[PDB]
Amino acid sequence: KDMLYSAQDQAPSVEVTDEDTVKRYFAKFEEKFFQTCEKELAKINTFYSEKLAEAQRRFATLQNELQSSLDAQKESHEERVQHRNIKDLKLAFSEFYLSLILLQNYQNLNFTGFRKILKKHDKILETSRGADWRVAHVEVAPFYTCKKINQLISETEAVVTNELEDGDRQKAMKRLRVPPLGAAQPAPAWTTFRVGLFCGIFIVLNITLVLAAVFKLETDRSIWPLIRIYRGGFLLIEFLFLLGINTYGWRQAGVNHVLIFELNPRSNLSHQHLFEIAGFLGILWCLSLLACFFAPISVIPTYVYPLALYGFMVFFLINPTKTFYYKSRFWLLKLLFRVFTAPFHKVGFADFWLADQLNSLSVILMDLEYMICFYSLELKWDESKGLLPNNSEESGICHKYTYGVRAIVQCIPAWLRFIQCLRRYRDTKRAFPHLVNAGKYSTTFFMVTFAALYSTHKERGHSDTMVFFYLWIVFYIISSCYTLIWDLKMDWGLFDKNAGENTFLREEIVYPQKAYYYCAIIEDVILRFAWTIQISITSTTLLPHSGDIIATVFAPLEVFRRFVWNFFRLENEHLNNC
Amino acid sequence: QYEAFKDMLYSAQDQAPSVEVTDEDTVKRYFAKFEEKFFQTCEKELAKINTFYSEKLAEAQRRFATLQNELQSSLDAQKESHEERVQHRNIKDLKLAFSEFYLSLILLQNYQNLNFTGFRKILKKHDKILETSRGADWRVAHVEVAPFYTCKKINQLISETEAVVTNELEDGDRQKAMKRLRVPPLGAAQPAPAWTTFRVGLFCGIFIVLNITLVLAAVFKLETDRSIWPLIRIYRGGFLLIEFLFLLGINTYGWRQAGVNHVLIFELNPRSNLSHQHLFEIAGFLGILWCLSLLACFFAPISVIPTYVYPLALYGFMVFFLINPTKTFYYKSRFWLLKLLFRVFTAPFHKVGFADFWLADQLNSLSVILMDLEYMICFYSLELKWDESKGLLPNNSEESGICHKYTYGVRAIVQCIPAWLRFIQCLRRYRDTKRAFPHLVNAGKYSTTFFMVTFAALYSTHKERGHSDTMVFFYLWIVFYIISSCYTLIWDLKMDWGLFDKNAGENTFLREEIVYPQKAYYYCAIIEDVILRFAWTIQISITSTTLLPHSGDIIATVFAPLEVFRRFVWNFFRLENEHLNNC
Repeated sequence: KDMLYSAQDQAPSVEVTDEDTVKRYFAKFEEKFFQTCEKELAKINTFYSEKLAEAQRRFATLQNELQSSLDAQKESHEERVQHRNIKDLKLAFSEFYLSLILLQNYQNLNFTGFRKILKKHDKILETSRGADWRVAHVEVAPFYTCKKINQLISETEAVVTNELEDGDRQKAMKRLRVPPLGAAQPAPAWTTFRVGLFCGIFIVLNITLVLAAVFKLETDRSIWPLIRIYRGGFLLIEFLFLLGINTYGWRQAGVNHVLIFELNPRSNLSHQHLFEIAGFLGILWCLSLLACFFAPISVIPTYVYPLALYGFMVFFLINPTKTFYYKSRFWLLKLLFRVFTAPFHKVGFADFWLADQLNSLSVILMDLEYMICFYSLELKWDESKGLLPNNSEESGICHKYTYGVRAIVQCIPAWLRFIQCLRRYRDTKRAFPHLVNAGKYSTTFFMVTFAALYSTHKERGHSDTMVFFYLWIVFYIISSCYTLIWDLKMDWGLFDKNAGENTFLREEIVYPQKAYYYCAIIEDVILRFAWTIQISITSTTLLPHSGDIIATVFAPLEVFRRFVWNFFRLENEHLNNC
Repeated sequence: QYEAFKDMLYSAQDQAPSVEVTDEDTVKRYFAKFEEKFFQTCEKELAKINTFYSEKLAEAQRRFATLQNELQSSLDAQKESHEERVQHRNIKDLKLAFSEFYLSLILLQNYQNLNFTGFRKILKKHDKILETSRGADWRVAHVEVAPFYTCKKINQLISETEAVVTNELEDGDRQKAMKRLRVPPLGAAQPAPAWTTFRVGLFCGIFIVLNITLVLAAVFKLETDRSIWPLIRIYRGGFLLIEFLFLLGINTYGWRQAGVNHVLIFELNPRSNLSHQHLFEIAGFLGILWCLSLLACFFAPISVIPTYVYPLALYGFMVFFLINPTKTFYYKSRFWLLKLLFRVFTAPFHKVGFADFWLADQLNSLSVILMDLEYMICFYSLELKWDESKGLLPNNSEESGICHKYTYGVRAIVQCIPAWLRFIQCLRRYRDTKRAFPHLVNAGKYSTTFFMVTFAALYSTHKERGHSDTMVFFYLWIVFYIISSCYTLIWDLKMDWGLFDKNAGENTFLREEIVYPQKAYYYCAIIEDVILRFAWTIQISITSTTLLPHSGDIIATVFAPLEVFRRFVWNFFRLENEHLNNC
């Protein structure tokens, strides 16, 4: 290690003084190596002596206890008491044996490391004194060679088994099977192989798809409904990948999230499996999309391909068997059932988190509405007309705002969150947080309803159309600026008035670099105000087909904002509470 | 004894009726019979246990005596850098033997303990059933006093031998002794980091998608106007090459499955080897490079450098990767392969090792690559005019056949390079050993290929001229085919795999001892070898059933990924037999 790199890179000057200086330097290096080896040997000997003394004391105590138990036996409440005493003595003996074995293993590992270091130094520096000294003194240590302690412990355990357990040798051996200790939690290699395979298939399919789209696909076709349908799956796969990154970060951070999540000591999930399912969903989505554009199979109508996709994903969750990781799917199903009712059931952090994530996941809620509209009152199912090359407003009455069919679905997550907030107020009997969150979420109601009001009144040309707009924009900030002040003060718990050596941040954190925290703050600030671009473009000339294109670009970003929000929210409550 | 006790208990339960079902006299007679049977079973179990313990003690004593004799021989050899390598091999073999003896002793002790525990449990169950107290006395008299469990001197002797080996030989190197005498060694990979397997999966997926998109593009997008066939001629070898690597990967997996020592026979560093996933990912890398090159040649998107850049660029990247002087991309293995090639081609000078002739045989079934290289050299150098675009030339021109005929006969010499090198190597081996029983016959077998190719070319060059007496030459050619083929089969069977041995025994059509789990593998491998080695014969069948001109050329390509298949299977048991003897 150090000898190969540092000593070789030292490169002392060949001609710096008389040869006496070079000889003295070589002698000093040899003496320093010898002194370091002697210090290591002395430390190893002291540790071995301490471990031997502790083991001897523990063995004496255990032998006294075993002799007393054997004398009492040789000479029912008494029988139960004796059994409990024997079990406790066996547990204490096992613990002492484990401690002594750990000490001996540590001493042996230290000796082996010292020998390896001495050998490496001798080989790199081309010296033979250190290796000879290690072989003569360190290598011949009787403490490591002496294994009679293990034999004595085995004899004591066998005597206890014979006198007390009456010949139960197999049970004693199984209970006291301790020698090559060591364990870990490595992920299966097959899982890694599968995730890499799916990642590669996804990458190659994505590039070939985009190449075909830019070259082979032509403009005159109608694309808007197609992307309108597929953005749902795109957001789903992005969200799955993003949660996988979340859970990997949490695991690497060492936050004991499992305790607050009261989950089974398996977490029911591992980031590799989330990456796997994300890759699988991406493969299905891309294959379906490419099939839709190409339509290779004869003259099959293209308005049937996406359906299976949607079916498939629900088909992945509604499998009644005990395959496809039957422990997480049932968990998510039962939690989602608990959420969508709300007042009837009690309050849980998982329900809160799921509602919070579904709040941002707006598009994946009215995308189904668009799908059902298009396939209900805009399709040609009875006949066989599967191209739809033209566009109009009447055919597409639902991609607009018009009725509340959009406002209600938009506010469904908002209504949920409002209701759990009120339930938390009722069962908690706490005023400030619930009462401020009620308005913090009802401002979304006000915003969306005022926007719908403008949308429906503009079609007629009423004067007050130019009045409500004034409210809408300000009704924007009353939401946005408010949400932000909720996000740092309590959600992330920043901007502490009792700031310390750190500026605008809590005095204690878990992540290494505070500049990451500052960048997270600035990116949250930038991302939350994304709707300004909408009015900026709709305060000038109206580009054709500019409506939904604004939604498309913001769609990944809205979910992307959720990423930074999870990390701090989980840790802020964790660190503040304890 | 546990199975007999369980069967006796089940029989007693079946013969046991309800309390009021049977009379008292019948119950008493059945109980007396059961007690006598239990006594007889206990006595027989004690006798069998004593016999088994005596046999185990005798086997342990024999193993200890063999280990002591081996240690004495090693000490005598040491008392009285090739010598260093021999000493290292002897030390490794002695360490392996000592570890095997210690593991066998531990397994015998564990088996004796398990047998005693099972006998005690059976006695307790019998006592519970029949309500008798003699079971405890029998267990005390037999289970506790078992000689195999009581004899722990094997462990002490093994420890003393290990300490003596560490002191006298290793000069106090206790770490090496502990590593060599450790219970676990081979088996669990050791698991590589997930990045390696992730790269393997990424590359294999990219390969599969490029393959499928390439075949779809070829079947659909291609326009049938140009003879694509010459193109295959300049790619086939690369294909074979990449396929070759893939197979060897699985090969090493087999080596890690049966547990046979293969790193030692290669004198490679025991602490550093090339795990299969690295070979797999190199295979994926070269395969995806080949696929993209083929696709680019197939579509030709950029019309400035039409066709000349693709194969040359592929092979240039190949050679640049192979001899990369940087300290990455598994540099150690690449320099090792370069040194091996240097040693094998410098055959008459340096000593012949295992890897030398292994890879000589490897290249023997790789000569298609050599033919491809000479053909592409001929095309690019002799008749091709560089100042051209694409190369869309109808085959109506008389200019063809310049590199298609044999002319000087260069095809035979490049074909027979492996034969000549193997001939020289085996003759040198004879010169080194002064024994000709297993060597000059190998020389003649390999020299048969000389007559093969020479007479094939002779009939080819005399076919167009007529000379109806050339049918004698045809008969000669086919009879050399027959003799070469049969000699190759008899060598591969009797010698290379040791099967068809006159000492067969109950293992019909096999040797006395095997390692690989199943025998069906051996049989199917035998039938596979015998079928595939006669591949050329199928070729002639086609010319006896078809009269289409230039038919044979297209036939060759399907035969190409077949000699790689025969060696892939042949390579497996080749190591197994060489495990026993030494070269």
